Order: sequence, then C-alpha cells, then structure tokens
Amino acid sequence: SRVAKAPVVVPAGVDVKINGQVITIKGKNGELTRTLNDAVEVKHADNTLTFGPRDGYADGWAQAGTARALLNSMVIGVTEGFTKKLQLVGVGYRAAVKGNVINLSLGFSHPVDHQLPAGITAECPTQTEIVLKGADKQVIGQVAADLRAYRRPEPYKGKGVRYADEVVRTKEAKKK
Amino acid sequence: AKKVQAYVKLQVAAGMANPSPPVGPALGQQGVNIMEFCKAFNAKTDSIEKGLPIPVVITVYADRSFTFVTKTPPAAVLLKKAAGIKSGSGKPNKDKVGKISRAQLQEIAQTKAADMTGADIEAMTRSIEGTARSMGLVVED
Amino acid sequence: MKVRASVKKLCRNCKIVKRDGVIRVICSAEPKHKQRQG
RNA sequence: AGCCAGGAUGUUGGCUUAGAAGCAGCCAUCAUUUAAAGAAAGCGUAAUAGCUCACUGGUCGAGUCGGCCUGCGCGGAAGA
Repeated sequence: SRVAKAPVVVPAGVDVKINGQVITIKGKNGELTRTLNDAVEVKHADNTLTFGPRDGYADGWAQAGTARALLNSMVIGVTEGFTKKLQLVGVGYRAAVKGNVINLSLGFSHPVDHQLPAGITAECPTQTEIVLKGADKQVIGQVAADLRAYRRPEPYKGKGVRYADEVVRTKEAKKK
Repeated sequence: AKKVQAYVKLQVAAGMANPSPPVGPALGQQGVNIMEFCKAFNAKTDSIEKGLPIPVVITVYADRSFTFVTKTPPAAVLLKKAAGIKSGSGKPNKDKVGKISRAQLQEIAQTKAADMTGADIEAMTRSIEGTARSMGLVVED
Repeated sequence: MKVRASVKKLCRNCKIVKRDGVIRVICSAEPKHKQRQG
C-alpha cells in the first residue's frame, strides 16, 4: 500500500461540505454533486486532505487509496470534466442522440438504445465520436459499456464499437 | 558529416561475374541505372590505386547523372598483407594467433603523416590502433 | 491458444497480466501467441 | 515504477557476405556536449524511417531489481 499515506490538495474556489453525513461539492464545472458516507474518513483540518478508516465500518484502511481516487475524480467532475474515449467506426454504422435517449445503428435487430441515468448528458459531435457528461466517472464509463454490448470490431476490417484505447489491430494477409 | 545525403552502397565480392546489387530496387529508389561498375571496373580502380584494394562510393546528380569517388584504403587491407601471408590470419570469428608488433603498427602509421604532420611517430602509432584487434588479430601494447 | 496451467516464457513480445485470478497473455507482433487462463 | 520533457556528434566506422544507415554474424562499446542520449534494445522496412524504447533531466519519494537460500500459500484439479 502506497497512496493512502500521501495527501491531496483542495483547489481554490471549490466548495465542500465534509464534516458529517453526505459529502457535497461544487465548482466551476458541476453543482450540487453529492455522495453518501462509506468505510473511509477524510481529514479536513488543513488545506490538504488525508484518508483513513472510518469508525463504525470494517476494513476501510485497505479502501483508503481507492476512496482517494473516487474523491479526486469527484473534484475533476466539478472543475474540468473527463476524457472522451467512446467511438463507432466504419461506413454504414452511426449513433443517434436526443440529449437524452441515445441509439446505435450497428447491424442488429436488437434495440441498442439507452434512456440514460439521471444527471447524464450524451452527445455525438461527429460521424465517429460519442461523448458522455456528468460528475461520476464510473457512470460515464458504464453507460459507454452498455453502448459497447454489440458489434465488436475485428482484426480483418476493424468495424464496430471501440475505445480510443486498444489491445487489437487489423492485420492484412498476415503470417502463416 | 553534419549534412549528409547518404547514397546507396554497392559492395560486391572480388572476381564476381554476375552480381545482383547493381540491378536492385535501391538503385530504383535512388533514381539511377548502373551500366559499367561491377564486371571489369577492376581496371577503373587499378587506374587510381595499384597493388592495394581501394573503396569506391557513388555520388548522384540531376538528369540521372552519377560520379564515382574514392575513400581512404582501410588499415585492415594493409594488415591482411603485413606478414607475407594470404589474408593475414583470414576470416573473423576465428581462434587468434597472429600478432602485430608496435614496429608493424609503426610501418602502417606512415599512412597518417599527410594529415598528422606534427612529426610525432609514437602518436600516429596509437591513432592507427583504432579497432586493430578486428579480423582476429592480436595487438602489442 | 489452449486452456493451460503453464505460462512460462515463450515469446519476448508477450504482455502479461493477472486478471480475475488467472494469467492473461496477448502478443502484438508475433503470430497466434495468446493465453486466457494460467 | 509513474507523469512530463529530452532520443546526436565523432558516424557515410572497419571485417566477413547475401545485402543492410544499431536493426541476423565479427572488431569493439569510448571520447564529447548538455536541460539531454545505445554504433545500438524491440517491432519494422527492400533498407533507413516509423517508432515504442535503452539512457539522463525535472518531479515525487525511500527503499528496490535480478538471482541464490529457506518456509507457507495460489492456479494445476471431470463421475456417477
């Protein structure tokens, strides 16, 4: 274990409510973002924050380095937003988005539709980009993972739903 | 050289009658066709140095034009004839036995004197020592 | 590929990680080299 | 280890060969400059390149890398 031994700094102009039940945060890029308490407790008696085990819960010290990550992302989600990575590639396949309800045309008779969770916004700014906005880095990752449930792109043509992060490439006339 | 054009290399074996590099696709990308350079060009090297194999490199110009230029004959070519035996000890990747004295190095150090003019021979006997242990040769230090 | 209990070393181009208890191996450049359990 | 920023000058090296700019072999593997560096590590090309790196700087930060030795665990694990 390494990362729970070290601090994180509160950015200027960010506003927290952090001394009791329900942690609430706001900043430049997000307003009334809140989360319920769990097995990790944060110290706020300096302009740097540190994590440790919350009393009344179990095994929270093994979770303190994980709480730090979710808290850092909970600041990012109210100060600048997250990195866009979802794409749909190949001619004849394209996304549709209402704002609000999103649908993929990817060569199936399945619905391939998503009504979106609360507080999530969806955009499709090009023929191949998809974007998800919110303050929970996991919800904008998991809504993208429901959108990545059909049409997996192959090492012969590379056509379907993909991330800007891959373990496969296309190979033509390969060895053999 | 701080600026270099890096023209295609044309090394082929001695006495070879049907070479493959002077028709290869690298001359195709350099943009030239070679007509006379690899079958009787031993006379065109003997016309610039005798009893000593000299290296030759291409220089290319506009209108598919080319000129051939000489290099320094490497010290290895002199070492392979220093002891009055064929190729010295012969091939690399071989058991070492043939030893070169500082008197033999000081015989080939004379190749530097036209550029190393300061009249110190012991210095030129060390400035010729660069990779002198190549070709499986043994060196006196 | 095969189901395997040996991972060893076989190709220097492999990238190895332990995932959901098992060792996973994928190879970018050298052909057919892959493992899903180990 | 990570993140960002650096990947040359001597060098168009010499030997063998089928050719080979590190880029399958052999000689070696240093000197120089700096904010900074392998005649080369790997994929790769007809070869460079493309690069992803080796190696330093800044940063952060105190232990850590490969083996040897000695113990305990994991996956190895289908049948009525």
